[PDB]
Amino acid sequence: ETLNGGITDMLTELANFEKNVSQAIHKYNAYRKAASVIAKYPHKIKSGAEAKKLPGVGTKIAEKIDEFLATGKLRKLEKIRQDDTSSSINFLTRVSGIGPSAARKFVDEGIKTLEDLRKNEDKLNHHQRIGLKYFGDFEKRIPREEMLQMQDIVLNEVKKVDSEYIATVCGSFRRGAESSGDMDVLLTHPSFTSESTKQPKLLHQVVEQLQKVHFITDTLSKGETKFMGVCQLPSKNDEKEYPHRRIDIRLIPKDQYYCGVLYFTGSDIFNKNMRAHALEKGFTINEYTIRPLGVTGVAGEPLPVDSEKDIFDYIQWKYREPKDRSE
DNA sequence: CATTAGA
DNA sequence: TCTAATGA
Ligand SMILES: [Mn+2]
Ligand code: NA
Ligand code: NA
Repeated sequence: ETLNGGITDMLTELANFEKNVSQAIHKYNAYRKAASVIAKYPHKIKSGAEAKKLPGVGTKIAEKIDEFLATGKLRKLEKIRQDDTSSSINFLTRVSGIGPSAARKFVDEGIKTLEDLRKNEDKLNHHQRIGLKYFGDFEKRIPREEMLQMQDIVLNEVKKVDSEYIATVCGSFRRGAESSGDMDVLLTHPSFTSESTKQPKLLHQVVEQLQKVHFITDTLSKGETKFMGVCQLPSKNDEKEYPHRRIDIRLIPKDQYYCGVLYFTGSDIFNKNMRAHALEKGFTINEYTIRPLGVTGVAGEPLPVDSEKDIFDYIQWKYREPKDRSE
């Protein structure tokens, strides 16, 4: 956690570089198990050899360890940090919708900067076109102060359409958080469950509404159960318009809300833990359900959940407010 | 790990 | 169809 720091640190640095710049998934994959391990290691690593004893730690890596232990640096790390091409891929990749593959291809053609990207909006597809467009607005955090106004509106419309609609805004905001990256609305409805073969309108109606009133300004991807877009709060009485925000909305088979909800509410850790706990408690929890466990190694049979609690009760735990779903 | 765009 | 990119 701190003793292993630089190590894992230079390690993750390294991996990442293989994967993105190079298309070396293996090496990339190597940097990771190793990084993953030295990570767990309970003592201050003193040299290659020592580390070398570890599984995943080969000679290639060990070797880097020493150089790094000797000089608080690495050549390759230094060379790459310098590396144009590579610096370029690291950067492009930030555009929403630009992943490595594209970032390399772009670069190959010679698009290194944001401006290059502009002069070549044509080579860019819709997603990236928007990503390029709200580049600044996307990189910025969402003040809760705004999250509340966002949530406000969303709830109102949803209800306005059909009153049956149930809608919870998840993530860190749900967990008290000061700011958030994008907004995640879970959604469901009574007429939509596990069996009852969809009703795509279910999603559509809503997006229609939000778009109607000018909340959703664009669409990244709208499909039958997952819509990814961009919203923005009505820019009041001039002088101050609001930044373009990422919003995501997902349809849920009503018979799987709470799990789904319990889940997305996190946190990444409180989840694992809870998960790690339901296990002993003879269960199974996944993004959408909770099934009692059985001794032949495994078992199924999805228990019925009516709220966040049921799941608790089941694994018999303390209902813990979202506020405290920290870990 | 599953959902969407695209070519 | 596969292959990418987001998210989780
Ligand atoms: Mn999120
Ligand atoms: Na070894
Ligand atoms: Na990106």
